[PDB]
Amino acid sequence: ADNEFWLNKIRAFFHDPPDKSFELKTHERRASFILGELKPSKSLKRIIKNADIQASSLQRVDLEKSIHKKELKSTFDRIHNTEKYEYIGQPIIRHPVTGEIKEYGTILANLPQTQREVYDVDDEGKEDYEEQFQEILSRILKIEKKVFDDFKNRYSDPKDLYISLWAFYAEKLKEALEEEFSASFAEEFVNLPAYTLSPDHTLFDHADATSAIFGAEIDGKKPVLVLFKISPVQKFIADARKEKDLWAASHMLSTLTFKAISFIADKFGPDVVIYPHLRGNPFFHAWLHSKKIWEFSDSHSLKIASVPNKFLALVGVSDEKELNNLREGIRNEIESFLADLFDKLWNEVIVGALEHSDALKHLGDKKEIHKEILLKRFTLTLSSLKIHDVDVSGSKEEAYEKVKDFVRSLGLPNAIESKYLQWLDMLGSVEASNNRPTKYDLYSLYYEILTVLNAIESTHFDKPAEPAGYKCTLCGEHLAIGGESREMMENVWGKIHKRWPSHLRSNERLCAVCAVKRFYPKFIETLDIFEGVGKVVPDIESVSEVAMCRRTKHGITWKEVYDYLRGLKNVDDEKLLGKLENLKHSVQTLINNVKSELKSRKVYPEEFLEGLNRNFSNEILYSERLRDFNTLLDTLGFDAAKLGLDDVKNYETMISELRERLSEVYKMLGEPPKYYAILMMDGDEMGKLLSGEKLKTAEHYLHSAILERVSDALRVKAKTVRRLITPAAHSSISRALKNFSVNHVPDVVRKGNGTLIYSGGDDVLVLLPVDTAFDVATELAMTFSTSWNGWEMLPGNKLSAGLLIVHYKHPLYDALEKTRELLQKAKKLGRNAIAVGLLKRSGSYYESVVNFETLEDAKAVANLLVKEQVSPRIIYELLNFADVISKEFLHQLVKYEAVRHSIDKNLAEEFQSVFARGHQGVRVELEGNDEEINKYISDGANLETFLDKYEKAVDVIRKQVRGFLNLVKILYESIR
Amino acid sequence: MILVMKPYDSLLFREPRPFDVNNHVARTILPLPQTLAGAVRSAIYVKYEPEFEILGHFFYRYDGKFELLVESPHDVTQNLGLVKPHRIDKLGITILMDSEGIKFRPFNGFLKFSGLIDYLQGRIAEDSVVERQKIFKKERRVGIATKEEHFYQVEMLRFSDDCGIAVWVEDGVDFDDEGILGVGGERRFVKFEKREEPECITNLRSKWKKIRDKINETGRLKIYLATPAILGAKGYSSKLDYDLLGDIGIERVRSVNFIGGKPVIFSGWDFVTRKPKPTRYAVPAGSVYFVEFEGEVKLDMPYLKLGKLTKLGYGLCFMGVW
Amino acid sequence: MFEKAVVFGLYSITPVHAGSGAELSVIALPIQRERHTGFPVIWGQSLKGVLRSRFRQLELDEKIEVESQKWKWKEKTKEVLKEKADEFIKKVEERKRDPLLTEIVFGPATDEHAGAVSVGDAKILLFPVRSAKGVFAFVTSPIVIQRLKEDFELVSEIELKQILSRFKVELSNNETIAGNALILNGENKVILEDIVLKVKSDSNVIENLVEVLKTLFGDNFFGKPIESIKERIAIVSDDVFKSFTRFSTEIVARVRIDAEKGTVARGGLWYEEFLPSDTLMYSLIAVGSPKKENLPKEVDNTQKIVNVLKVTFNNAFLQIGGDETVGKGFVKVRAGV
Ligand SMILES: Nc1ncnc2c1ncn2[C@@H]1O[C@H](COP(=O)(O)OP(=O)(O)OP(=O)(O)O)[C@@H](O)[C@H]1O
Ligand SMILES: Nc1ncnc2c1ncn2[C@@H]1O[C@H](COP(=O)(O)OP(=O)(O)OP(=O)(O)O)[C@@H](O)[C@H]1O
Ligand SMILES: [Mg+2]
Ligand SMILES: [Zn+2]
Repeated sequence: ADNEFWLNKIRAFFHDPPDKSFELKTHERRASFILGELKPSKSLKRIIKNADIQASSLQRVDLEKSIHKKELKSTFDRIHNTEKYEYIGQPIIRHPVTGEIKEYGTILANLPQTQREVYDVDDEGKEDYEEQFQEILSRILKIEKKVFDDFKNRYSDPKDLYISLWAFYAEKLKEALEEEFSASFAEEFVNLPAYTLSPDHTLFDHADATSAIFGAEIDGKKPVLVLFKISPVQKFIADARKEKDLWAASHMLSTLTFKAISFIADKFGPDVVIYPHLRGNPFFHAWLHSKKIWEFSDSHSLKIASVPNKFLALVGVSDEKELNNLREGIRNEIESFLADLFDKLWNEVIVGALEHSDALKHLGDKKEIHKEILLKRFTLTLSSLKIHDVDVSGSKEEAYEKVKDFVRSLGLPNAIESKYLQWLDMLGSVEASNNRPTKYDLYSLYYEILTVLNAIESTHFDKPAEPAGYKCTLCGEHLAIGGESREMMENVWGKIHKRWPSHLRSNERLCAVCAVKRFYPKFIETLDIFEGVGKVVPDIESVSEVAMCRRTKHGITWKEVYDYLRGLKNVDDEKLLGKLENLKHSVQTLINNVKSELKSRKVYPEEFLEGLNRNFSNEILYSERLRDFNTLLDTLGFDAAKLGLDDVKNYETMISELRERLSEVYKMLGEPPKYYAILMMDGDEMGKLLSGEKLKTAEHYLHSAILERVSDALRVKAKTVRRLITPAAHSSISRALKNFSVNHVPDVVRKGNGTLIYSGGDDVLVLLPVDTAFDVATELAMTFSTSWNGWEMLPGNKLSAGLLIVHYKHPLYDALEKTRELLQKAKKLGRNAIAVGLLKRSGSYYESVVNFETLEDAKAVANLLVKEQVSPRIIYELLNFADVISKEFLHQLVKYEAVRHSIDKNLAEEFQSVFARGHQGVRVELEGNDEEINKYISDGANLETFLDKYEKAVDVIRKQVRGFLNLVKILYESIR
Repeated sequence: MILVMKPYDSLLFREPRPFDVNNHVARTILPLPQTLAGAVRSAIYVKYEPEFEILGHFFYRYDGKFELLVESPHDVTQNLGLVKPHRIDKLGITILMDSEGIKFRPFNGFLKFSGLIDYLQGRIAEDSVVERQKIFKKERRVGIATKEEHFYQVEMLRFSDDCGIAVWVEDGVDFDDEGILGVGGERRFVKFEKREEPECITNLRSKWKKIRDKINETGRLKIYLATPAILGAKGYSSKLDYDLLGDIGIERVRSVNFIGGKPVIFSGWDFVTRKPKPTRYAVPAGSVYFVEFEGEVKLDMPYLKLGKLTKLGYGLCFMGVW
Repeated sequence: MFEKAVVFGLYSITPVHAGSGAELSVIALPIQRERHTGFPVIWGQSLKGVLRSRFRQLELDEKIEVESQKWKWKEKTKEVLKEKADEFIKKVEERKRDPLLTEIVFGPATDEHAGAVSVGDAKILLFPVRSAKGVFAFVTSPIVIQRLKEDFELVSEIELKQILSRFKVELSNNETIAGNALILNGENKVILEDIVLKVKSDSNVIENLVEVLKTLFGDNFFGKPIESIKERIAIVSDDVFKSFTRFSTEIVARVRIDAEKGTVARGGLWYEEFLPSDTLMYSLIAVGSPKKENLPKEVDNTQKIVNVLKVTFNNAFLQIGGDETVGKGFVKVRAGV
């Protein structure tokens, strides 16, 4: 039954031994030996192998049948007598996207130093090498057997053992090997490819793809590709007041989509979902801990919403009714989680605040409508594309002709139709009778059509008819809770604010969605995958806190001293310890007076007022906020008029003393920063990359030294035909995306003192101080552009970014919308460019869309500016001349201005050089629909020569220089 | 009768997010039909669901020739290429096709009534489209006004000197021709004028029979949303009720394909009860419905009203062929 | 709403720096500029904030004489409200409210109903540019006449209506129509701040523009003879006019000096831009019938509520912008009778 299905999935996972590339001759028996008593049957092995060949690496499984006077081989045993094989060379690995070729260093060091490149069957001087190879292979097999035996012994249920193996078998085996051989040995060994003749993906990625395909086709189930989108996202994210609402919205969205993902995974299997790569995901680890499979290791922080709002899975459905049942199950799971949260809120913050009032009875009949309003808020769209079973019976030529004719019957436009016809021809250009097309040959086409369908089918909405009444004050679109009558709503919400003053305010009247999001942080410790992970909610409350994260001139951040004020983290430095202690005593005495006064009014819970020593608003460190008692009370979140304390004036001595102490601290800690940076990034044309257009020709993804030895026809085909991704290649791409988005961005964000909020796949959303915003942006862009960091894959693609520097007092929704507009502008203007914008508290707006390398030189000139090496007046003159300047006297005018406004000749020359180099990369927005110029700027090429050929180069250069000065002005304001 | 409404100054139409003291930044949205309907109601009340019906509202530009601009359809790619949904019987699914790739970006802008008389056939010229910047711009006023924190940002609609807003009203219900009335959020006003029905309407009205018979003979019909509609029956849903097309005489529908943007969320102030009106969701204007109808259409007008609140100006839809 | 309207006029006695802009190109604080056209403008929101405050302070001093009869606000609220009108008096004197009559005219305070009037944006009408002959010139653009053509039809409209339609002139980027005091003698050309312009012969366009100004701002022109103005209009092309408003305004460098050292402080240097003096602005004021809340017998209809506004503001002198203490903002107003 289901246990048999799980055992079959386990067998399909291990049909290829992890050390298959070491010796291809006896790989099947090694796999059967590593599977132990769970070894596959005969026909089940045959169907598993059929699923494997019909799965991805079809650019290898239709290429490993190279019959050029022999069967081409590429292994490590190199005893493959040339009478029938004629091998090529040592195994390599190629990046699935950029085709970057990496050899295997440490694996060869442990291999015997053979005196010849090739060995025959029974030649002399071979016995010792064969004995050494047998010894090392036996050691590897013993290690694998020990690991798998431990895994089998620990877990009794087939499903638990299957999921545990899929999640940690690679990690445990790598740990054992690095304990035995070496760390680099295990790192290289665990990254061996499956099909060595085209090492474009890892062995384990191929194993996961094989398991997914086999599960999709098992028991007569027709494989189907399913894509799910929960929308809208940006509008739901933007509806925030403090940073906590934004974090709660992001985490809630990620939790909902991961609830759907977990339902799918527990139904079919963890590997059935291609994107996101669940392995290594902190949410997946928490889910595993929930299922009592593996205890959470606390290595990866759960406070980050590390799950995208869409997932793509490969599942097998018996019929359409099964797919409809799956969709209804996903929707009901998500709605059940939402209703659980709504009930928790309604019975812990509403009933607990109106335990006896008649207002509870008035809104008691409105529980159903608000529950249904919250449930029907999001749109859950599930789109499924049945994978066609192409008739491959008959001759190889006839089968390929039938497949191509089926492709031609779809009526697709000539561009991608020609692309897929070329792919099919290149597949059919191999010389082998047994070569046959597979159903998953057009997996890329199915994915593209599925994405189009999802983008179309997700535009349908069905939402209820809410009654009249005043709307929520935060979202603004939904009727507020108990908002039927203004007096009733005000009474209810005042009672709730009195009951919960740490979260709400004196004038907040939320709806179901907004209230659930606001109270989301206090509930999640009692939700499914939690209560056993620990510290999910982050210790950051307001957007001003991340602004204070900027480090001062004494190697100490305002946030750190604020945390010292509450006593959380003591300050090690003693040169300012006395002043800090004085300020802490002053603020503690003032808040003690405030809480003692508030306790007299008997309007707030004693428990909440007791903790005001620790959870007082950090905005009191701003000297502006301490102009009187009413503003001080409002800063802490209390309405003086509502409490009637607008006339109290006996605390003026305390406020004045605190202001004096704050000025004393400012004397050498500097004024507390009031500006922070919002940075949201996206993947550049990821749909095009997955569509195959941005992928390179098949020559790179194949073994480097096998193109020549192969037949000429398919040689030229692979020379000029672009590869199309497939389940294992897609899984490897998603694995690289997971590696980046999980192991890299959090680390550089923490090192950059910023607070990462959402890092799901390609996208990233962080809030950082104005100090390290640009540095971390460039670091993350270079990390994403990387292809092979150490021994782990990386996306090897580009990001457009939108960075906004805005005042902490600015409303969160408008700042987020402006940052999204910046990102959209960056994408609109030759992607792989960062769009930097500054929004001052007054309301003035700056703009600049430049390349990612333009920041460094702009940072250099800004550093020269702040260090008083060059007068700031040079900026004003250059802006004045930017309107009337041309490329011919660019350098001369810049040199004159530099030598005039610098300190010496060397500084002027350096300024000229950095200005000349940096200003080349700046995106421009001409009146005409011109993207070619931005494309030329985006790389660094003959664009300068092309500018001479270009007919409006003067406008381009003028916009370039004006934008460079604008961005350097932004940088100078940020540092200063 | 058209109702030209030239704004003397910029206009701001309040988005549903509140803005009194806290959300100082107040953005703007395109004028909803309810706001202009209320303005016209005030105008007729001063001159002498309202008893009179407002067909809808469109932008216009007056540069020598007076032309009404209709919101850019969601059926037009950014390369001025139409998108047609063709179904794949092999895979059992229907996708939207632009004959240049399965992916496309809708063209934001406008479409003149000459465009409408040609776009309904299935082709679009180059001069038939106008970009957004040629009509209005997003002018954001800043720092308008114990008032250290009252400084609030506001974004308005800065119409071009030759561009305004025209409101379509059915024949009859005559009232004052020239005058001034207040429209929008922060107190502003327009210099409205009453003008005879433009020749573009009669151009499209006279040529209605040709497109109607083409639709009837080809068995295919496309419905273009000039103004947003509330198509829900009990609640608010984007799914097109088959009975709704039964009014025009559709015996049966084979398949319905619709492409549209995010829904518009809006409400109003009930002056009678001094309480905000119930929140509503409407399909955004510019969306198009592709249907495969069985039978024939007997509508004598090239337009029909779909959904609720059609008297205000909601649900202005055009019958076209694909 | 807004049954009728009245036309206001402004004339910068001293340079005006009102508001700011979201552009922030070079100057730290530019002036409020229209988006599509780029002309300098005074937003009706900020213009109302100085119109209402000036009207309010008159009430506290009782200089709002209505129909040649002085206004006494203390008794008027008691006469028309009674009961809590004594408390209304206390609230107004507590600075938590505003005088009664102003709130009928300019709307209630922060703590009902709406103001009977609306303040439109102040669009530019004349701009001063340094010239060679005729030291300074009042430059316009043909579309600026077009903007004035439509707006002026709301109040005047009938002789001016016929002459309003006559305002239709096409100008090239170098030709101009100028008064006699600006044309260089002999060489029929005009120089306006480094730009050489060729005078286009005409006898109606300049006369028509000064015709409507006299009929809408009196025979006197803001303390100057009207005939002395007719010789200094220089209508230029739109691109020329647009360029002038961007670059012919006064950009004033400013810095703060510390007495401890006598030098300037680091980072305390910035540039602010001011609208030039002698800039004839004009703003349309829309007036409607006030909300019926037992108003006094003198402010029933719209015709009575516009006469008070026009009389109390004609030949006034109020300050706009945020540089009052340094003599920036004083403008002479001439309501259109
Ligand atoms: N948990 C999350 N937190 C923050 N941002 C997220 C999260 N999940 C997704 N996003 C991002 O929010 C955006 C919303 O994407 P969405 O699916 O709504 O479509 P879209 O491309 O924005 O446009 P459309 O609404 O027309 O479909 C995307 O950029 C997505 O990457
Ligand atoms: N490996 C992947 N597998 C499946 N879906 C992915 C993968 N990586 C990203 N995606 C999703 O594909 C979608 C891509 O659509 P999107 O609108 O973001 O355009 P794009 O191709 O990323 O580029 P652009 O924004 O520049 O047009 C996103 O929702 C993204 O989350
Ligand atoms: Mg992307
Ligand atoms: Zn809400």
